[PDB]
Amino acid sequence: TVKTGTVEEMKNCSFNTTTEIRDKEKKEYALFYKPDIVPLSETNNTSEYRL
Amino acid sequence: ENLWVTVYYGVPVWKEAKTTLFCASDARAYEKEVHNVWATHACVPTDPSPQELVLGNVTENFNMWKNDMVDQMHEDIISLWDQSLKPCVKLTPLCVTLICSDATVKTGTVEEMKNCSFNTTTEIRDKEKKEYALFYKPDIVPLSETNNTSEYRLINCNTSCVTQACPKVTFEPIPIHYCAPAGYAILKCNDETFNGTGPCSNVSTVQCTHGIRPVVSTQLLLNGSLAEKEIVIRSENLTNNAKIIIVHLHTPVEIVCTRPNNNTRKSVRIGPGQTFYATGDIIGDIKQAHCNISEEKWNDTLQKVGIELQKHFPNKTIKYNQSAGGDMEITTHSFNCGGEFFYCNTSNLFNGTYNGTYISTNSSANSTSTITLQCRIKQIINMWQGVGRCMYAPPIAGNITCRSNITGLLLTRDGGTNSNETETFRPAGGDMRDNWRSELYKYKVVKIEPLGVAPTRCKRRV
Amino acid sequence: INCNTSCVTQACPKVTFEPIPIHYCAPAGYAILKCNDETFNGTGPCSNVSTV
Amino acid sequence: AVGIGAVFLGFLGAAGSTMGAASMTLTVQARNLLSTVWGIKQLQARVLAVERYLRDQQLLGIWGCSGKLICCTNVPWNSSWSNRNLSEIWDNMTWLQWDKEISNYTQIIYGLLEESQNQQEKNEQDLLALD
Amino acid sequence: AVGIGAVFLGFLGAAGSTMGAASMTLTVQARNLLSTVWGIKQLQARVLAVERYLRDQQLLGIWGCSGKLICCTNVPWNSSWSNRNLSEIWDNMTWLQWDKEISNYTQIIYGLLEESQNQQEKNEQDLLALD
Ligand SMILES: *[C@@H]1O[C@H](CO)[C@@H](O[C@@H]2O[C@H](CO)[C@@H](O[C@@H]3O[C@H](CO)[C@@H](O)[C@H](O)[C@@H]3O)[C@H](O)[C@H]2NC(C)=O)[C@H](O)[C@H]1NC(C)=O
Ligand SMILES: *[C@@H]1O[C@H](CO)[C@@H](O[C@@H]2O[C@H](CO)[C@@H](O[C@@H]3O[C@H](CO)[C@@H](O)[C@H](O)[C@@H]3O)[C@H](O)[C@H]2NC(C)=O)[C@H](O)[C@H]1NC(C)=O
Ligand SMILES: *[C@@H]1O[C@H](CO)[C@@H](O[C@@H]2O[C@H](CO)[C@@H](O)[C@H](O)[C@H]2NC(C)=O)[C@H](O)[C@H]1NC(C)=O
Ligand SMILES: *[C@@H]1O[C@H](CO)[C@@H](O[C@@H]2O[C@H](CO)[C@@H](O)[C@H](O)[C@H]2NC(C)=O)[C@H](O)[C@H]1NC(C)=O
Ligand SMILES: *[C@@H]1O[C@H](CO)[C@@H](O[C@@H]2O[C@H](CO)[C@@H](O)[C@H](O)[C@H]2NC(C)=O)[C@H](O)[C@H]1NC(C)=O
Ligand SMILES: *[C@@H]1O[C@H](CO)[C@@H](O[C@@H]2O[C@H](CO)[C@@H](O)[C@H](O)[C@H]2NC(C)=O)[C@H](O)[C@H]1NC(C)=O
Ligand SMILES: *[C@@H]1O[C@H](CO)[C@@H](O[C@@H]2O[C@H](CO)[C@@H](O)[C@H](O)[C@H]2NC(C)=O)[C@H](O)[C@H]1NC(C)=O
Ligand SMILES: *[C@@H]1O[C@H](CO)[C@@H](O[C@@H]2O[C@H](CO)[C@@H](O)[C@H](O)[C@H]2NC(C)=O)[C@H](O)[C@H]1NC(C)=O
Ligand SMILES: *[C@@H]1O[C@H](CO)[C@@H](O)[C@H](O)[C@H]1NC(C)=O
Ligand SMILES: *[C@@H]1O[C@H](CO)[C@@H](O)[C@H](O)[C@H]1NC(C)=O
Ligand SMILES: *[C@@H]1O[C@H](CO)[C@@H](O)[C@H](O)[C@H]1NC(C)=O
Ligand SMILES: *[C@@H]1O[C@H](CO)[C@@H](O)[C@H](O)[C@H]1NC(C)=O
Ligand SMILES: *[C@@H]1O[C@H](CO)[C@@H](O)[C@H](O)[C@H]1NC(C)=O
Ligand SMILES: *[C@@H]1O[C@H](CO)[C@@H](O)[C@H](O)[C@H]1NC(C)=O
Ligand SMILES: *[C@@H]1O[C@H](CO)[C@@H](O)[C@H](O)[C@H]1NC(C)=O
Ligand SMILES: *[C@@H]1O[C@H](CO)[C@@H](O)[C@H](O)[C@H]1NC(C)=O
Ligand SMILES: *[C@@H]1O[C@H](CO)[C@@H](O)[C@H](O)[C@H]1NC(C)=O
Ligand SMILES: *[C@@H]1O[C@H](CO)[C@@H](O)[C@H](O)[C@H]1NC(C)=O
Ligand SMILES: *[C@@H]1O[C@H](CO)[C@@H](O)[C@H](O)[C@H]1NC(C)=O
Repeated sequence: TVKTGTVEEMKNCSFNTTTEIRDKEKKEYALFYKPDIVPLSETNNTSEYRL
Repeated sequence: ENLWVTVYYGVPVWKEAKTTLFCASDARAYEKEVHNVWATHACVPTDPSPQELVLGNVTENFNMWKNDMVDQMHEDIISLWDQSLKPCVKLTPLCVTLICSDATVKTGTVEEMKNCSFNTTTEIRDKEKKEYALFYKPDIVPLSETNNTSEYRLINCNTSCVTQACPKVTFEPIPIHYCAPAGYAILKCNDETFNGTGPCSNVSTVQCTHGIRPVVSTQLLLNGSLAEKEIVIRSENLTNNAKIIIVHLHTPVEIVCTRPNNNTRKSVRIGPGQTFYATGDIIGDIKQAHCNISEEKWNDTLQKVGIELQKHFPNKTIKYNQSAGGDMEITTHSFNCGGEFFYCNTSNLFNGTYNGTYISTNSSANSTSTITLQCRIKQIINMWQGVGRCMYAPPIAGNITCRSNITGLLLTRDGGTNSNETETFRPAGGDMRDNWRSELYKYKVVKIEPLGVAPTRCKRRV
Repeated sequence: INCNTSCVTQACPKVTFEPIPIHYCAPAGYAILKCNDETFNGTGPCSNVSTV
Repeated sequence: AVGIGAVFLGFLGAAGSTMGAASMTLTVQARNLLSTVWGIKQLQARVLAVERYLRDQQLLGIWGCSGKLICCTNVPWNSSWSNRNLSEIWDNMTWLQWDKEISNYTQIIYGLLEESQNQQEKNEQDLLALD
Repeated sequence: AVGIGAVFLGFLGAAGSTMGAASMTLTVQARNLLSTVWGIKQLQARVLAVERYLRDQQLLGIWGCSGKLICCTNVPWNSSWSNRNLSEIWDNMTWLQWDKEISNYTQIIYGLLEESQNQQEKNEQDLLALD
């Protein structure tokens, strides 16, 4: 989604990364083009994707 | 009678050009272990001979600040420093949140170090274990959003590259010889009154140069060459404020620095054999961390600086003030001894003036009076911009000392005005180029052009 | 066992260590001598000396 | 110009003397021209030192001379380059400042020498075919 | 000393024979001198092989000789080095053991040859300026 409407060719993907210190993980987000992300799953899990 | 053209081979003509040099060392430095020091694995043995050859007449124009050889040394030393850390690498933690408390010792406490409880990985990547080491206060930063005095982080990890030096190398300044390949020659200006540039006349020729010492140094220069007879003051613009002036002394002034006992270097292994060392406990008591300088030598040496400096100035005075603030890497004097790094404060050296009223201090009624300076010890070294200035130093075994023969000063003049007849000098740092430029100004390399043409009455028989 | 120290690396599944014979040649300016004396007892005067 | 004898100093041992005073000793003088990733610079110096030597040798070999020391030719000297007395230059000047005066017309001289060489070799062929 | 003809063996094909018996064949013999990080050693061998050749050529070129095979000069032989009969050495000995006897005075001979060369070239200049 975008501040003025939505977009169909990109996805907004919530992340799970490491901070600058190897003790903690933090929340983040970035946008990607649809053809560069594959739904790695054993079933129709539309909430689990992989680069 | 008539003239024709003859070509000659072997004509002594010199031209200016840029090229590279040969690294060489004495034979006793090649029977040691590899990379102890880098010369052993890096260079080729040579003979310090031949005999310096002085030329009949000749006129040459050297220039201290127009010489590629100095920058070449800078590139070589930076390049080899980066190459020395490639086969000796650590990538592991030492960045986990460090929980710390006031450092205590079996006999009391210490204020300059902290004892920090750790959270590391065992040799197996399945478990974490408890550990502790001690660190110097200036190398740890309290990374927190608030006043959380129990969450600290290793200063260096703000960026990266925490790598560790090998416990089998030493950075003793082994002297290096610079030779030139065939087709070139080295010229040495022997004029002791040489004032930086222009017609040298005692010009000798050399095939391979003298020793030079790759010492890393700041405002006060340690072992090095000596002047011939008296103090020499070099400079570029003088008028302009952004320049550095070189003071060559005919002293040397004795100086010694030291530190107290420490217990040992804890050997901690992280993951796949990545051994590292850290400062452990300290026995017995705890002291400084100081440097000593003889006063009476310092006094007259600093005064003699005045009598020669006043050669360029009419009736204006010399003053001395502290450096222009900043962090310790700028204001405090940094040097290396025995693998340790000290940062000292020089307040007790550069405070006073000279107005022409020279007073020789006599007699030597008490030579025990000396000057004493405070020092600090770091472990994260950020030496050179672009060399991977990210070395984590290890500690060493016990109390160590260092004796040095101080030969010259790097000063800069303050940009004062409003009837400034009390011109003051600040201690200033600079690139290592400037130190090596002070050592390498005597030498220049030129190209031989062995072919030449001249008129003559000779003619070829048909 | 190997992890006491390190370096657990793995060989490629497309290489072989068959002892392929190697020839030793010398660059110009040198020559190779071969002693053909089958009774040669380790050191000293060879006399059937060939050059290669 | 040969009284030194003990020459391990190369051309540089005669610098400053008159050009006439250096007409000899060119034997030992000329000899001095040839006697990790760090290996790359160590090697490069040796190869370029050779490349410099051979190109200088070509110049002598191209226009027909051997006996590298001194080579006289048949091209007349064009006085328009100097208009100066021979003895004044040959006895008062050393090689140093002489170079700085003739270094502008070197290319002109090289061209004429090459043309002269071709003229002579062909002339020999005609005189050879007579016998 | 030329009856082999089929020479692809270099100097080594004449070893053991008398020095007089090897006075020829030096043509083909001399020819044999020139005909990943691993590239570093592969390259270094080629460059040092050239460096060896040229320095040997300089020694011949310095004291004035061409026709590399055999070069006679005008320096008298000082008998104090050997005090031996010429024919005894020239017909009984091969090059091998001869080297091991004259290898102590090589530097002396090189010096004298250089001095002789300078003397002759200058002498030519005087006789040249007469015509
Ligand atoms: C080297 O030893 C000599 C001994 O003369 C020192 O002389 C003393 O230097 C101090 C500092 O320059 C002088 O005191 C000062 O006087 C000036 C005004 O003249 C004043 O503005 C300063 O605040 C200070 O009070 C002192 O009078 C002079 N004589 C003695 C015996 O103290 C010299 O200073 C020493 N080296 C240095 C760093 O100058
Ligand atoms: C470890 O610490 C001890 C204490 O600082 C240092 O021992 C001391 O060494 C200094 C320098 O040698 C001694 O001063 C001098 O001793 C020499 C010995 O011949 C004498 O010739 C001198 O004139 C002067 O007395 C100091 O007194 C000495 N103490 C002892 C117990 O000998 C030692 O240098 C330090 N370094 C190491 C690595 O041990
Ligand atoms: C992509 O998704 C993330 C996840 O929700 C969005 O990030 C949040 O945005 C909302 C509203 O803008 C904020 O209330 C949250 O604080 C944001 N989360 C974080 C961690 O900052 C983001 O807005 C989405 N962006 C787009 C372009 O779709
Ligand atoms: C630094 O702190 C650590 C953490 O407490 C101290 O280590 C403990 O020391 C006590 C007493 O010496 C022992 O009872 C514990 O067993 C130690 N812990 C471990 C994990 O061994 C350490 O003594 C402190 N050192 C200094 C110099 O302050
Ligand atoms: C990481 O780097 C930044 C700078 O690149 C440091 O941020 C500063 O912290 C110092 C004190 O440590 C302050 O004087 C500066 O004003 C801060 N910003 C700047 C511009 O440096 C930060 O300290 C570093 N340390 C971390 C984040 O661990
Ligand atoms: C070294 O000596 C030279 C002269 O040999 C000094 O050159 C000065 O250059 C400036 C440039 O405008 C002139 O205006 C001065 O007149 C020169 N000096 C004289 C007497 O003419 C040079 O400054 C001296 N170097 C230092 C810094 O001592
Ligand atoms: C790790 O290395 C140490 C030696 O570097 C090994 O320790 C020994 O174990 C063997 C049996 O495996 C014993 O014979 C030795 O007496 C022990 N010490 C020595 C001196 O080797 C240890 O086995 C290794 N294995 C680990 C720790 O995984
Ligand atoms: C190979 O033969 C040589 C002789 O050609 C042997 O040399 C012996 O060397 C020792 C050294 O003291 C002498 O004392 C012997 O007397 C030598 N042998 C004779 C007969 O003198 C050598 O040992 C033989 N090598 C082997 C190991 O067979
Ligand atoms: C994602 O990162 C966050 C950081 O809090 C971590 O807590 C979380 O478990 C990771 N995955 C999930 C489940 O959000
Ligand atoms: C300097 O030039 C003079 C000119 O006669 C010369 O005699 C002298 O030998 C030259 N230099 C030296 C020391 O030879
Ligand atoms: C520190 O390391 C220990 C090892 O037991 C681990 O249990 C712990 O959670 C890490 N941090 C804390 C909270 O101590
Ligand atoms: C030139 O330098 C040499 C170095 O020993 C010195 O001995 C000589 O005195 C200087 N020149 C003169 C004019 O003597
Ligand atoms: C100066 O020379 C000394 C004397 O051996 C050596 O101790 C010292 O390390 C050198 N100084 C420096 C900068 O280390
Ligand atoms: C620096 O020195 C040069 C030579 O004296 C002088 O021309 C120049 O004026 C000085 N600097 C400035 C900016 O004046
Ligand atoms: C250095 O500059 C400071 C600025 O206040 C001045 O106060 C001080 O006196 C100066 N000189 C000395 C003697 O420190
Ligand atoms: C340096 O030392 C002087 C004397 O201890 C002290 O006044 C000053 O605070 C110190 N710190 C700096 C960096 O100036
Ligand atoms: C400077 O020199 C004076 C001389 O009395 C000395 O009193 C003072 O300690 C030194 N340091 C400072 C702060 O000036
Ligand atoms: C310091 O100077 C003195 C003067 O005699 C010299 O003997 C000593 O070797 C020098 N020490 C060093 C280490 O340079
Ligand atoms: C020398 O070796 C060769 C190799 O074939 C051999 O044929 C010859 O017989 C040996 N020498 C003698 C004395 O025959």
